[PDB]
Amino acid sequence: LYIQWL
Amino acid sequence: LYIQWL
Repeated sequence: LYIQWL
Repeated sequence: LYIQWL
């Protein structure tokens, strides 16, 4: 699982 | 920007 809010 | 990989 990978989540990124950049 | 938003990246999501379940």
